[PDB]
Amino acid sequence: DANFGRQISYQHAAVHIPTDIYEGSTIVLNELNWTSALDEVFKKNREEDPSLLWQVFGSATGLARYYPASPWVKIDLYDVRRRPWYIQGAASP
Amino acid sequence: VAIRTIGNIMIVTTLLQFMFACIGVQLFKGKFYRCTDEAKSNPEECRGLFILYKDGDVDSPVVRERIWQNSDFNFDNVLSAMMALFTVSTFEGWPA
Ligand SMILES: *[C@@H]1O[C@H](CO)[C@@H](O[C@@H]2O[C@H](CO)[C@@H](O[C@@H]3O[C@H](CO)[C@@H](O)[C@H](O)[C@H]3NC(C)=O)[C@H](O)[C@H]2NC(C)=O)[C@H](O)[C@H]1NC(C)=O
Repeated sequence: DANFGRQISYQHAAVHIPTDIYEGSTIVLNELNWTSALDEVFKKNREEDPSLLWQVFGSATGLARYYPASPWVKIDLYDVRRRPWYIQGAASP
Repeated sequence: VAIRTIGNIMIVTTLLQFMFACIGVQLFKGKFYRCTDEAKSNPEECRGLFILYKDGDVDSPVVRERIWQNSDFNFDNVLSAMMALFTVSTFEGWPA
């Protein structure tokens, strides 16, 4: 797709889980079930505005579910809870 | 002949070592388990992958699997306790 420097997919949303966080635990799986309803709004948002970039939900669990789905970028040390946009919204200055 | 006369001492030593093995079983039964990384304190969260820092340096990380491992010389049952106490009595690896 153009306006995207990589391969994407509007069919669903991708989930990023940090290496230190085990996928398939009770905390993650419960967080990974109710977040599946975010995909409907993800597609609805793009329908109104086709020129829309990444929409991401950074969970306090640790996993980030973003749309559209796209394969992730050595080892990966990415944690959504340390990103500047997550920290600025978690608390006031 | 020297072996035959000794046996009274061997019997007492074996009995005392068996009693000490039973006491060690009562004490450290299954308590010697540990995870591959010193951050998970139970098998329920000692699963998946984790980031290991080689030689303690923060700038050299590497991905490793974490396994809920058990000590080689444990006190899980009576025979294991007897073997561990024998290795201790030989003064080898007893500080560990
Ligand atoms: C969290 O996980 C739950 C377990 O998978 C999901 O619950 C399941 O959702 C299915 C999709 O609707 C349900 O299937 C149908 O549900 C309707 C609603 O009552 C009924 O017609 C039937 O139960 C069923 N239809 C069939 C089988 O033809 C499951 O019943 C339902 N429960 C299960 C599988 O135990 C949740 O949807 C999920 N949460 C989110 C936000 O996705």
